Amino acid sequence: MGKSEEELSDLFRMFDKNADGYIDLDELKIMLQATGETITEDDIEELMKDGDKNNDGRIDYDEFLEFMKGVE
Ligand SMILES: [Ca+2]
Ligand SMILES: [Ca+2]
Repeated sequence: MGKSEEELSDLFRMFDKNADGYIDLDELKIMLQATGETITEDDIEELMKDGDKNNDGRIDYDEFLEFMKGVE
């Protein structure tokens, strides 16, 4: 779209893998495996702390809306 929130929502489905509705470290590591670069679970855990604003253990679309600005 390009009008406002519509573009990041396509990326949330891109970041989510099993259609669970949240972005999780298990989902982040699959993207790193597709990328073919060094994989570090502790690095993925640091990404979870930036992504999980409410410390609920999951990255939700609202947590992601702030998160997508951090990663483009
Ligand atoms: Ca997910
Ligand atoms: Ca969360």
